[PDB]
Amino acid sequence: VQLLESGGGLIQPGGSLRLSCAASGLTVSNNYMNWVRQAPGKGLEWVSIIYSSGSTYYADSVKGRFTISRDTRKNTLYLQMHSLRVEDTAVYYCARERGWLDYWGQGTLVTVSS
Amino acid sequence: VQLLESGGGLIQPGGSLRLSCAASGLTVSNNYMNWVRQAPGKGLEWVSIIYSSGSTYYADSVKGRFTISRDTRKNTLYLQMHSLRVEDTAVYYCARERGWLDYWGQGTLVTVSS
Amino acid sequence: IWMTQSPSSLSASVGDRVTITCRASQSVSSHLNWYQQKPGKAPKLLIYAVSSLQSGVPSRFSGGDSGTDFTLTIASLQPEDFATYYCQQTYTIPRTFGQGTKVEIK
Amino acid sequence: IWMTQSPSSLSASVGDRVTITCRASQSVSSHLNWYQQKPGKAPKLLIYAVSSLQSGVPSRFSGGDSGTDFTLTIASLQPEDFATYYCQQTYTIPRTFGQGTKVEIK
Amino acid sequence: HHHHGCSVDFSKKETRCGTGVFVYNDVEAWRDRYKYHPDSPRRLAAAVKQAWEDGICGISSVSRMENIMWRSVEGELNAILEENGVQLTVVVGSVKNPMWRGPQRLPVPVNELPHGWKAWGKSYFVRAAKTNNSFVVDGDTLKECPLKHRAWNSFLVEDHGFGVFHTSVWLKVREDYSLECDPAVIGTAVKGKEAVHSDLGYWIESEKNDTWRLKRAHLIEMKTCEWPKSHTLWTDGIEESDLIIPKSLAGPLSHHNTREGYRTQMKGPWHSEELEIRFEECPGTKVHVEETCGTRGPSLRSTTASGRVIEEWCCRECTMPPLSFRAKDGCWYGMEIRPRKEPESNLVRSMVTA
Amino acid sequence: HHGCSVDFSKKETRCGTGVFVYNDVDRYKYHPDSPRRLAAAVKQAWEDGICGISSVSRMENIMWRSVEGELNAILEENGVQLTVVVGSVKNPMWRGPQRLPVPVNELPHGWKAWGKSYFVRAAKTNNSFVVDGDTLKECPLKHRAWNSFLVEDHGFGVFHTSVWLKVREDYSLECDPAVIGTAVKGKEAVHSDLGYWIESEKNDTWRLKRAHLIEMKTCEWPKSHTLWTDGIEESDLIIPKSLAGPLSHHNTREGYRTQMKGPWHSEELEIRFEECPGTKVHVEETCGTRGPSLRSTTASGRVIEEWCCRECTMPPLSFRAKDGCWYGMEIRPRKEPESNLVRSMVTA
Amino acid sequence: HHHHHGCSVDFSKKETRCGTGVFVYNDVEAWRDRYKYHPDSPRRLAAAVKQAWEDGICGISSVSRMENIMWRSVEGELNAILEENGVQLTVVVGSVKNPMWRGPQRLPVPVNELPHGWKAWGKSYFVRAAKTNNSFVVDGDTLKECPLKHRAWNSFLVEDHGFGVFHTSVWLKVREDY
Amino acid sequence: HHHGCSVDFSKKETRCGTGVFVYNDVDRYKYHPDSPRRLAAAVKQAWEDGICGISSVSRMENIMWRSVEGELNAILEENGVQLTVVVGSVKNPMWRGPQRLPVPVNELPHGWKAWFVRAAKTNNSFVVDGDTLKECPLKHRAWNSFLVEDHGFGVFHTSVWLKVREDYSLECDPAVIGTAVKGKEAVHSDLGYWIESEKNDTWRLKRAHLIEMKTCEWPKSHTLWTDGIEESDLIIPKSLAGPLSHHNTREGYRTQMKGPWHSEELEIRFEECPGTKVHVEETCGTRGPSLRSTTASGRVIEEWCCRECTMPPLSFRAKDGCWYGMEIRPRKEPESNLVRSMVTA
Repeated sequence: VQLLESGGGLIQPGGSLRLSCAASGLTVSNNYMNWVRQAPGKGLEWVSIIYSSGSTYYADSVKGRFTISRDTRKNTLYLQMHSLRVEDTAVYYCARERGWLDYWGQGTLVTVSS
Repeated sequence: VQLLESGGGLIQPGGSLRLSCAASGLTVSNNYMNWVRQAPGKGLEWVSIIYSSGSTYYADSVKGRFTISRDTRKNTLYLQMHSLRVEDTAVYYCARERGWLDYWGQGTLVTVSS
Repeated sequence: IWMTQSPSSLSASVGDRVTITCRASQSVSSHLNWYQQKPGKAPKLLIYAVSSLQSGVPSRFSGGDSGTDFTLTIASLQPEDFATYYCQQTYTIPRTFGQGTKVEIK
Repeated sequence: IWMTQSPSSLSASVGDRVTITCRASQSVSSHLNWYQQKPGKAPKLLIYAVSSLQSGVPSRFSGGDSGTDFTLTIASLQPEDFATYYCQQTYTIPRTFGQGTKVEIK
Repeated sequence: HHHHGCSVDFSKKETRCGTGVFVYNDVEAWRDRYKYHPDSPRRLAAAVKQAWEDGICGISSVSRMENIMWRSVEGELNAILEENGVQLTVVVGSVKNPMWRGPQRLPVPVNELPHGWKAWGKSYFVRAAKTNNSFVVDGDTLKECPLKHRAWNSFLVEDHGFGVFHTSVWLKVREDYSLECDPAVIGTAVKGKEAVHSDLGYWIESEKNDTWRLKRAHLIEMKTCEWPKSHTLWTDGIEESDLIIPKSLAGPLSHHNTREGYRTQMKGPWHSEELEIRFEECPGTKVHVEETCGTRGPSLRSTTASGRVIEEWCCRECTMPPLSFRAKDGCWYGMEIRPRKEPESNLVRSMVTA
Repeated sequence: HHGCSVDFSKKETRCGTGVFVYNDVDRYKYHPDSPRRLAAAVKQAWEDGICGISSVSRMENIMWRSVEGELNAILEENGVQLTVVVGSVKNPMWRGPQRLPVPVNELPHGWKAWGKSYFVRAAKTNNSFVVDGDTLKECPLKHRAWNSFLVEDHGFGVFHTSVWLKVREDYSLECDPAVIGTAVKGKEAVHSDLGYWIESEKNDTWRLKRAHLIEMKTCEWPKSHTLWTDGIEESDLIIPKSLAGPLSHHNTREGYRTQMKGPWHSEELEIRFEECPGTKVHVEETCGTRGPSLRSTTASGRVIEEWCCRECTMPPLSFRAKDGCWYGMEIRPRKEPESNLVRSMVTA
Repeated sequence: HHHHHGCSVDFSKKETRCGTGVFVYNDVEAWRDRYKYHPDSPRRLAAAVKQAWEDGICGISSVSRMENIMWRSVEGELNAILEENGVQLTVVVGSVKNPMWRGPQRLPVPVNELPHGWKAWGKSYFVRAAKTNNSFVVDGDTLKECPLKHRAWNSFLVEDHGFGVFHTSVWLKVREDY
Repeated sequence: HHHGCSVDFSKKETRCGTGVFVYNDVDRYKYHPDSPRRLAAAVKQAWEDGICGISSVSRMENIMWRSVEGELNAILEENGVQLTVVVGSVKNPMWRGPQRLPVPVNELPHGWKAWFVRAAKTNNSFVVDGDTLKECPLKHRAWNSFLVEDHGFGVFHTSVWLKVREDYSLECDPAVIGTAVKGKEAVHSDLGYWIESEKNDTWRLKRAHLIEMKTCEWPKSHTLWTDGIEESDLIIPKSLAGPLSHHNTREGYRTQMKGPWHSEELEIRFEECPGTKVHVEETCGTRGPSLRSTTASGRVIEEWCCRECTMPPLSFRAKDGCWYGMEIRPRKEPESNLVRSMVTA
């Protein structure tokens, strides 16, 4: 398989960004999918998850601002981002979960500054 | 028909604080109750509402951090605040809604400074 | 529902007729309310349901409607009628206020 | 469920045995995984289900421990085995990682 | 262990029984057979008199059931009002859709009028005479009584009896303000891959494909109360802009009220008396999924006012089968689907919005 | 679809069409789709280190007991030296991290006949593939499969009497929604499946009324089958989320928090809000702290007569096992010390 | 085999007993004016009433209350379909007085029906027809302009008594024999 | 009255309401005597007066006797009376006896009024229905001596008591009879009979299901259309508790006095026996004993004929074969090798 992230770049504080993860080799509607971030020089942090039934959960840091989603036809993940803060600068990965994260993406970079 | 509030004060940024609004003359479990805040030198702004059935709604700026609740035994209304920021400095009021806010509290002051 | 108030500021003499306007970005059925706030006090309901007046308030306040345009009128300005006035819609969620309008003496 | 991983950093030479220790503040049934990340690259799954080894990972890696504590063990410290290692639990929402342990060449 | 029931199959002649919760489809029986018992003749008269003294001139009806209740009650209410020397008359018209929401509420009088009957079916003997003051129930009277002076959602159902020959409905006047639909007549159930949200006028069905989605709906009214969150399945992580039936139109705020590729139908044909939502093409029509179609807007009927059908339709991002409405007037389309070749000004559209 | 019902409290009957949810807490027939596919899946799992199975519910355990003899017949006929051993069910059914695989090909020999007329038993083999039991040392939890079957029958239909299962292709965490039915009507609601029957009522606010559990699952109740899933904290649910309790406001009660340390070791509980026979509970703010659930009788059979709670609400929360009548975590004895009573040794 | 199955409920002991057999219900004191009545056919009923008029049968004496209610529910559509066929005849339905005296005549069965109009009851969204001088009067306080000796009686035969989910229905037919 | 709901699978309809319901009651009910000591006294008095035994009326009475035999023997032994009650099986038809049990003035003094030691055999035996026609001939046996308690249309009692009658009676006990007609279908029924009738052109017999053949008289108060009917036209004979009504008739047939009444459980229906054909000719034999369709060797006769009967033909569905009516005889095969019934009504 292969997963590829997209949509990263530079955004000013309070701006909106929308990441994507294009899936090849597996369909996203029958998988549990995660978003994981890592601030530069720090450790891994969990962001959100979507079940194969459509249930979603979020971390306490991003709750009320981030929104995980997916599209059946295009077979891709999404992560809508709103009211971005300075402490949201990190690298974002998409991953597949079957009890463990065995398929990671390459990662995309998001920077929030002026 | 008196709504008296408490719990305001100075708090360190990123900290937590809890407000209360004790009601005399009306039962809070039979009414629609609001929380409205006013920043120093700015206009009025809506924060949260709880229906008489228990449904709750929040504003986008506070969604994920604030939580409204009530207690029938004590006949009082609460607003639990988490991860407070500096833009959350205002005077908070508890008001009763029946299509219009006919009863207001006196208000309490919350200051978030480092 | 974005609520836009006009004029932002207004100044009038005692005994004059004062009218301010509130505008809603879409339809509110008739859930529009008018409040006044003295500096350093909690707000107070003046008019509800567009025109319905409350009890204990002077009868020189009146409200009207015309195509998602709403107005608040004071018949004879009085020295106690100098405060900031807000409009509010109670139709959808979130409950949205106006930006305010305070009346000064000339 | 917070995960505390000690030691924070580790230095040892080729051929030695080094053990990384992870702890969970609560009970996880057996849902613990070990990952390895190199600078500039995405993490890679090494060990899952406490001891179960992932395909393609050499046999120098083995995990598992008794009680409320978990350990990851290296057999022969090959010189291409210097990176950061994390532990994760997949038993409860929210998912939690460990702060990481860096293994550097001595 | 009070609710015992059995279910039957007419193709295999067998029966299964047990205990549980039973939810009945009562939508298709928008029937006048019911007999209604509002608060009390004297109590209702005192409440209406106090409302008139308060400056409230009329009532907006929440649903058809309240309209039929007012029709059944008006004559006896007028008679008992006259017997107490109160110059007021109640006039009841018909309902128009959508049933818009009023900002006022009826009061609860401390004391009732001490002259008259004690039961609603007891006796209405002598007809009343017309009076100058008219307390008008909903109808084409928006000029003599605007919506801002017009009450809405003032009654609370107490019991829904089921007798041998008739079924009776018991009402009271609400003590407190409310925005939600009355929960005493709402029934929601899910079992396996199928679910239902329903009340006296709504019957909404869902199915489990790759994703849970709206399957079909049957509406005999378009009310504007709020569906209670306690009687709704999966009420989190859902945006109000995704609901097929808008939240303003008493659509449940649920993942079961969605469909992939469609958004909220704020501009559907909500002026009908009765419609059903189906996902298929209209008779003698056909739709394409091509990017070069037009922007979504008001819903369009598939037949011109002259009676000519259109055979060309397009959508940008919709998913087959298409969203189509079914009134007695024809077969409308969803906001997403637009004519492919013909101009859209030749077709009739929806002038209402939610 | 068509049916009739009676209401004994209101004394009324009626008929019509609609949606009916029944109390199923055997009438149905649970067996897998193909014995040969199951045998191939078991063999492939064995070859890849997976050694045991932990059941999600009692239905799966009964199905395994029904199928084990034929499964061993297929395994022995094909030249595979593997034995399937099925034991008893110990609550709560803990969750395993492994999953059964889907075989690309089935076994070359055998029969797909649901029942085996040939009662030829195979010889016991030194290799054992144990199903749930007191065998945590032959096959620990970290090598056990869990929630590997998909109930491939669904719907509102009620006349089938035959339920089929197959090994699923995708990983999953939730309780299977094929057997779940929830319904609300007026002032009464229920969340139910083959083993749970949880009732809520409309007082001044919605709250838990009574529950009746005959197992302790650890899957997750699906959110698509739950009423009022928003604005609720996980620390307020009476039945914990870790024990397949629905995440809803119908799973709450004022003055109580989650009962993480209740008597979940038992085989059948009955949560209800009233005192145990011959006991009273008072409300004094000086009472103890939350802790393990205690019975109302000591190990000798002596019934304690004095309990306190700090901020609970009458009537008190109590559990009704077959061998006692416990209390909630917030209710402690007024006089008797707690070091001699019997408390629950399990936590959620 | 057996198609009539049922159960009995005891509201004072919460006991229920089920089985198969024959069930007889008390249908007295039922709101029977809100049933659905389907006489023979609008065209055939119109033809029969007409042919009775040219045979000297002025009106009708009702056997029971159900027939009176059926006539009340039918008269408007029957008048409309008579008017559409160009027949100068109106049906007037009055009150009913006890006892219900026997009439010596019978309604006929026409060979063919009137070749104009609809084919079902309670439909067609008709409009009220104009009154005419010829009155075919169903029972009422009208036993003077044509007496009991020219009135029909016991002319209808029930074919079905169906209990639908929402409304019960009764299907009638004109008797072939006395 | 009685509240209940019902379903009609033919019309595909359901309904509820109050009314009157008659069930197919052909265990849920417990049949016991009123008092054991009084029954023991009655048996003792009957034995004193030269009544050696009992012939049962129905299977209910045999079941009740089998249920109370041990306690009755124990009560008899506790009074020093040398008499034992022996209960046997019943064979159909259940013939009628001329005697009756006597109501005792006062019951035996010793015993228990409730409802436990095994008794020992005695010289004298009071035989209940069985194969003892030589020890106790039919002329010395009582018959129809019990009165069943009545509950009417009620269905929730779980218990019935029986007590010795004080007055003579010939009819079947009406406490267990229920007949009903609704539209075009009727039924006459009791604990052992379920007789159905229909309306095609006139009312006629449709089918019957008998699990016994008793010899009481069906009471006229529980019968529909009892007037203007000849006893020679009833399909089920009057001597076999057949209702005396027009619902018990079929055109072209007369009373089946010589049917297969020896069977254990019969079923009358109007349809040809499997692999058989019946024809109407003017050159057939007269009425006679009922003949089974298969021979003693199992061969099936395939040609049968009747003089002036009507199709479908009358057939009795017993367990050992499919007998034909008295009006239907083999067309070609002589009747010497055919199985014929040895019983008459």
